[PDB]
Amino acid sequence: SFLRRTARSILDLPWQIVQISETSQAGLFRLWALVGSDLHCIRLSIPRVFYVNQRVAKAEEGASYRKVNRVLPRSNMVYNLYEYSVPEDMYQEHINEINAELSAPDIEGVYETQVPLLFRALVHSLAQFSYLEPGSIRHIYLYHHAQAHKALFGIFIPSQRRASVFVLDTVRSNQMPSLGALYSAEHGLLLEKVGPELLPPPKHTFEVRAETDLKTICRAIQRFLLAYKEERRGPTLIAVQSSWELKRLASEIPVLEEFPLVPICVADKINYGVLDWQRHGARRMIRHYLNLDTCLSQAFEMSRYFHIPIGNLPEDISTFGSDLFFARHLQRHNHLLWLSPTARPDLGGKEADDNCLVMEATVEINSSGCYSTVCVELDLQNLAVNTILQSCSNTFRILKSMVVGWVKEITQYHNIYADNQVMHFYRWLRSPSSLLHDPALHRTLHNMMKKLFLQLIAEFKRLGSSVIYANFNRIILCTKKRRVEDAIAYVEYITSSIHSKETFHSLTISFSRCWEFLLWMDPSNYGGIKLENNWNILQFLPQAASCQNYFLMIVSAYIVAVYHCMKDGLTFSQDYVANELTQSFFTITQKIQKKVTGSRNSTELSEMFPVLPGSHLLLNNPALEFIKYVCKVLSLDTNITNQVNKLNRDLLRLVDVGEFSEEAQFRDPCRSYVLPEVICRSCNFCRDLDLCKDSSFSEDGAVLPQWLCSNCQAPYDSSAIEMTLVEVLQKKLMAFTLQDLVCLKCRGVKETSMPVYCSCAGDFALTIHTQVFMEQIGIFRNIAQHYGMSYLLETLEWLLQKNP
Amino acid sequence: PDIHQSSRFVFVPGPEDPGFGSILPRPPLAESITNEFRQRVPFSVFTTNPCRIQYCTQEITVFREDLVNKMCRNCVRFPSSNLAIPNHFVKTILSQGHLTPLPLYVCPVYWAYDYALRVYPVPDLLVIADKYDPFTTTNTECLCINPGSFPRSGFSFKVFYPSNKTVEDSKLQGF
Repeated sequence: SFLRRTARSILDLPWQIVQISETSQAGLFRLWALVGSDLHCIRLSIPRVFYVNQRVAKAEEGASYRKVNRVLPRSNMVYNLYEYSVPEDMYQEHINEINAELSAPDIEGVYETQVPLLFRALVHSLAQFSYLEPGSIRHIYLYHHAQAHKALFGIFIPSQRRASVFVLDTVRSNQMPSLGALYSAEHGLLLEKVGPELLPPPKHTFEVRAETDLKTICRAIQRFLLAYKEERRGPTLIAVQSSWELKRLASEIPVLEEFPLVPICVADKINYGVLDWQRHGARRMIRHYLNLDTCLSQAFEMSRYFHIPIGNLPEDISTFGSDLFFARHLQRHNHLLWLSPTARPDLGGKEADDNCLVMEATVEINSSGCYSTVCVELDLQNLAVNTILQSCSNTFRILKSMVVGWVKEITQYHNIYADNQVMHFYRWLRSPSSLLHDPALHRTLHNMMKKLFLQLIAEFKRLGSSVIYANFNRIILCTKKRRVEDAIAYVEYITSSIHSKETFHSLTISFSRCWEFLLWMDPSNYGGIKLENNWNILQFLPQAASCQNYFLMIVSAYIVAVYHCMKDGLTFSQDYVANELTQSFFTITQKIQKKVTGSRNSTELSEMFPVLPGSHLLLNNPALEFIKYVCKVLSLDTNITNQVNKLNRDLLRLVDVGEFSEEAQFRDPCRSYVLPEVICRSCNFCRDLDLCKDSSFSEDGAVLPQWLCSNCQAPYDSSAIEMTLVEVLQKKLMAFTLQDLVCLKCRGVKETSMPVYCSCAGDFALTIHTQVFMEQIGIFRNIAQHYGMSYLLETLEWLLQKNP
Repeated sequence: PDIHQSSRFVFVPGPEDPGFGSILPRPPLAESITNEFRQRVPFSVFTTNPCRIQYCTQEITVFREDLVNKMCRNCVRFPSSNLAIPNHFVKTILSQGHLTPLPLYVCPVYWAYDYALRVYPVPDLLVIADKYDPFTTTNTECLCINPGSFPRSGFSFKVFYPSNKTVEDSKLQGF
């Protein structure tokens, strides 16, 4: 029975947590809540809802065919491809086993029936749950963190000067900063601001004691904490500041009351020598004592919006805010309370043809001439939350309502929960780990955001301007030839304001960084004056006979001469520099030819060239590659190709290699490959990453710092990227296996499986040709070889061995 | 010493395993995740799913790429119900003579190695270890068994005596 009989007019004793404890008994849980004292609790159970979807043919101890309108699983089943799917029928989860004769009377079919993964409120009285005030007043303070030889437990409370730090493998010694740096000699001013959630004043002078034995540490700490709690009022929480050792949130000795989610995530990944504490380790203990207030106030203000303070998921995936707000709104307009397998959707069987989208706009206008110069730059942010504002579909409307609510909860002065969660949308709709029919929502965002971005880029036309590059984060623009700041100001402010007005919000735009003259063909090929040269194809030329240096010399000379002509003016000078190149390029090519062909160390001149993870061409004769690369940049930095073609016909004949041969044609030396929308936990930002482009020789140790998130400089890690590449291989190979076949004569798709020829006499052919997969496997292999991805190499080697 | 020196510990990965996905016949998982087991337990193998065991005088097929509920949920007119379900399933798999008698998008297979999934000539034991409930049955003097989802099914492993040509319908909830 309940804790009290007169519960109809409910006693307003708000909860701190609900602790689901099915380990004890099936469906049992403990509810922990607040009286004037620090805690009280009661043991309770809820009817756990299966959507059995049948009481007629199969039945149990309840005919609960009640209130039939939750239609959204039946709508999610479009991926399962079934029709006329009316809403529901329901009963308790009575056992851990199905009625295998799956059926339904509302319409006959097969259904998931799983629903209640978490209890969120009682069924059999409930309060309004305003004035939740979930802060308990007294508790012990603790900390876990360790390196293997040098581990650190920490107990330190303001009520006492005694503290404790004791574990180490250096049995002959003791941890020295545990006195003179555990005492911070520093109290932070923000304690005065976030103080009143704590009963005693915070204080940070301490002294310590010690032990050394693996048998003794945990047992002794258990006895110590159980005795320490009796100094305070008996029943208490234990405010653990962090549990970075051993994942000691769950693996700790029994607490006898609540473990709260005070622990900070593992942000300070300190595994160095522990002797360096001074004020640094002090702050790791002391400012984290302020984080008792930070994390608790954060969780409490989150509970203002979805009523779970101390056992709440934020700082983790943090999806529960969106998920449970969306669920309770989909109860206001009754649709569903969602599933959450480790896989993505809320449904059973799947047709892989619809998954092919998961198995498999950002224009490069590549203006290497520079005309309406100004200084060319722009930047755009938070485009997803900006996207949803402009538009079964009632669930999509309710998603807009939720986003509108959160961005409205951004206050007119300062707020942090709403800000962090509005950017949580931005990463949530990108993360593959997200749930609740996740790929459909990702596809919906990408479709709508493509339309919004196309509107934004296209509507520049009414003001005099031009665009060089566009991506959802990065844009490059031009408008005028003098007074760069004033020229940029009118177009940027007017466009940003009217973008926002026309799209209900788009004003999250910024513009400041310098390129005052720029010839651009991606980072693959560009150069500009602020002189910066960033040519990726240059990295594929040899340094023998100074060919890289001569490339840089010719390109820089051309850029500087045209720039001097522009500045003197502030068209025709193209021809003057073409004549200067007609002399200099000839001389340089003669020089490098005579040198490199005279290099006696060359076993083959193909051996002369460098290798990078994007390398595929059979480069053979460095003067020819030099001419080809120089003439490519010259042919694209001006529309006047006549002198460049004359230079080609001159210097190719100087090399005595024929024009119109395949070796005379340019091809990109780098097989660029991009992993899009890589999410960073340092900043909650997402950006596109090229794995073949980078100069691996100069950053082989620092490849992952080089693979930084552009919002910051924090890395993306080899382990996650290797697993991602293996996953990409698997979904791609699935697409290959389940591909369609098309007849070569009439180009229609093969209708059924047994014929070897079409309805006509034509042969069938692959829609996904094998050489595409061989090329992408070679890309992945070179990536993995340059970055040491051995597990990906195992999968690649097997996939390469079972070949023709 | 005795189990370590006699018993063959053989592993046949399925969908929820690292490496290659739900594409048949399922290749073995990565060798870096097997070498440490192999070096101190030489009486062990890591191999494909399905897999074939030849005994001195019997032949056995092992397979677990789950399809019983798939068979039930896309019958042309209707499935055939009650405790007869496993018998109809083995009738289906034996008459079709192929471990995957269902479309490719429902159960992907490498095209050129589709012959490896054949159940013709009929094996002496057919072990289809689906997540479905465990069962035992026989047809055309072939034994056919599901050891079942052990955690759900009340800890019901199964053990087979080839020389005696028989199996135990065990339930280890009582251990």
